[PDB]
Amino acid sequence: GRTTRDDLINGNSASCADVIFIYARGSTETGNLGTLGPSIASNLESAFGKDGVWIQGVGGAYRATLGDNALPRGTSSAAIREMLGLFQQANTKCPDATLIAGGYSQGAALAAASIEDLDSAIRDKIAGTVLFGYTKNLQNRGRIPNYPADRTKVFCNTGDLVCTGSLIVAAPHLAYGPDARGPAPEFLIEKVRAVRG
Repeated sequence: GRTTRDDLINGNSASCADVIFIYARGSTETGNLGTLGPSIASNLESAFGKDGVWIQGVGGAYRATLGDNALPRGTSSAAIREMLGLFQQANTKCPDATLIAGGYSQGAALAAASIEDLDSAIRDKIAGTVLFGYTKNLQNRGRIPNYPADRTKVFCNTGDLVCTGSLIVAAPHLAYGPDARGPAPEFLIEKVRAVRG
């Protein structure tokens, strides 16, 4: 439900959760989780328990500006610094936690760029990443640079024009709710369990 979550920033250091989820919303979306993030979060909480997972939206300098989709990596340098900084804070504050990540639309571009640029030692702790309406899907050949295919799950609907090289929004781009409630959190949980047991 809640469209702003700062569980990593707020969370008591000596009480770190075993799993930390960092999620970037789409352009012009509310809070730091937007439309899809809270659905993924509630499903992660069902699986791990409320105290078993920390939900952290990408807020701060990530303004989710529509025009920033036109920048080279589909988001701004300031946004990338913000999301990089949250991965870094997760790994610093909670070194034993398994990380998971996601993003929608610009937030998918942001997740991909941040993961590309992240220290490999920290990137290895990201067990899985889900991307919805990935604006750099065609350009990046369905991948996140420097990150394995088996840890990536891309949800790109037929007729979602952002997945085939443009920035036009059509109805399929607004139809990721079912994925966010089901297959996306399921994938993330499977990836976490494959590493933690």
